[PDB]
This record gives sequence, structure tokens and C-alpha cells, in this order.
Amino acid sequence: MKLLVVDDSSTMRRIIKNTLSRLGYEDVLEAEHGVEAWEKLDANADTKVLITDWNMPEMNGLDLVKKVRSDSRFKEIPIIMITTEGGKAEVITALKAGVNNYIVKPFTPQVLKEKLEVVLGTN
Ligand code: BEF
Ligand SMILES: [Mg+2]
Ligand SMILES: [Mg+2]
Repeated sequence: MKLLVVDDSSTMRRIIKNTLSRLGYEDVLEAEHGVEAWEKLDANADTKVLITDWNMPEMNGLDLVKKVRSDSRFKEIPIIMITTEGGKAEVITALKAGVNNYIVKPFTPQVLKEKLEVVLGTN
């Protein structure tokens, strides 16, 4: 149960990561940007779940998700997008690209835990 968490915000990565921990998810890998995310995925096809931000340099999350979905190794990888892009137009955009679950920032650590528990349960 290997998770890859991607976000250009350092404090966001903290919180997500801490929150995964509380849910019993400890095998967490981080990336700052899309390029690094992609690199890590490419080199570790055993990754189970992708959790990605949208807005970031060096390849945004949208481009990342499309790339991932296009790879024949990651056609069924669950993909959760966690983003400030709260408008439905962007939601639709993301679902069409292959995002499976959409969580909108900002959130308290408690709300994040609920919203993630909904998708991931405990581990
Ligand atoms: F920079 Be993200 F889309 F919250
Ligand atoms: Mg960002
Ligand atoms: Mg935020």
C-alpha cells in the first residue's frame, strides 16, 4: 500500500502525510512537482495510489494525471486530486482527465482526515 503524494506546498505535504499516518498509511512518498512525481512513478510501478495537487511548476497535476492514465501500467491506479481549484469547470476537467476523487482545499486536519477516510478508509 504505497502512496505518492504530490504538491508544491511544503506544509500541505506535511498535513497530508500526517493525516495519512493517522489513518494507518505510512508508506508515503512525496514529490514537489509533476516531473519528480512522474519520475518516481515511472521508477516504481508498484505505487498503489496517487494523490496530487493541480497548480504547480515543472508539470501541473492535470498534465501529470493525463500522462499517468496514458501509461499502460497505471490505467487503474486510484488518483485523488487535492486542490484549491474548487470551481466545477475544473472538477469536470479533472474527472475527464482521469481523476477519481476530488478534494478541495483549504481544510482543517480533521476535515482532511474525514474526506480521506471516505476514500481510503483506514489501513
Ligand atoms: F496548487 Be493546488 F491546485 F492546491
Ligand atoms: Mg500548488
Ligand atoms: Mg491550502
